[PDB]
Amino acid sequence: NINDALTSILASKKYRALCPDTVRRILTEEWGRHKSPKQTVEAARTRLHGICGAVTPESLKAAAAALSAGDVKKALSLHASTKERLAELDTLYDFIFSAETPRRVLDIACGLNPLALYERGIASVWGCDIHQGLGDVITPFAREKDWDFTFALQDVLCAPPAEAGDLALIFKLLPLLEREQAGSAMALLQSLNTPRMAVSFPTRSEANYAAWFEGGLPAEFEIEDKKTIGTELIYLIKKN
Ligand SMILES: Nc1nc2c(ncn2[C@@H]2O[C@H](COP(=O)(O)O)[C@@H](O)[C@H]2O)c(=O)[nH]1
Repeated sequence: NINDALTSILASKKYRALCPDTVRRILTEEWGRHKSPKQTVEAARTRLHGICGAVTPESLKAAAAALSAGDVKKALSLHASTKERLAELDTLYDFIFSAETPRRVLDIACGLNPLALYERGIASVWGCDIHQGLGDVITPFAREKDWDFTFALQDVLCAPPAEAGDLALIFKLLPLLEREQAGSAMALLQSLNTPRMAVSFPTRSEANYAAWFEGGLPAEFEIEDKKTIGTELIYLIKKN
């Protein structure tokens, strides 16, 4: 059964820090599409390889160390997604916070980004992602600096965020969400308990993300702003 497999896969050194829901979700899908030789586990296993960062413990240790030495920048350099948004990082948050600076932010599929949020003087942050290694790095930090930050090992496709806040960050995620389960991308924005959200898509290869996002955004949402910064096309929207 699935629970047996989830248990085996989570035993591996390569996947032990993975959100159990994700492994299960993927196990379940690789089953109905196969009925398998049993080794659905293989399809799932190689599906989980690039389901997360493609994030090695090696980079993780390197981060929590870089971090413990005060070098936040480098810590961020050790995470792929954050590393490329690094150069135009400040321009990016000025764009986002320009109109209203949030007290509580909900960083969806946060990654190491929360660190960048600390250095922005954001008071409260709730971040979720599918790899425990991430929280392992940011929590001791937040603790060591009495910064109100909470990490949830959670897959937004099994359960949406139950938290509330002023802003929600959905950076380069909608595409991966939509590809895993049609219509789930917008469904995520609909269930986010925030009046504002910062969404983004990669500029490089919904061939045209702008045309898709703009074309499929629910009428309850409005686009207050749009701009490209570095490798991201950003959209500031408001939920009503
Ligand atoms: N919470 C959540 N995170 C996900 C899900 N699928 C992928 N991710 C995470 O989302 C991120 C992809 O965004 P990025 O790091 O490029 O900005 C990765 O950190 C990855 O592990 C999901 O279904 N739920």
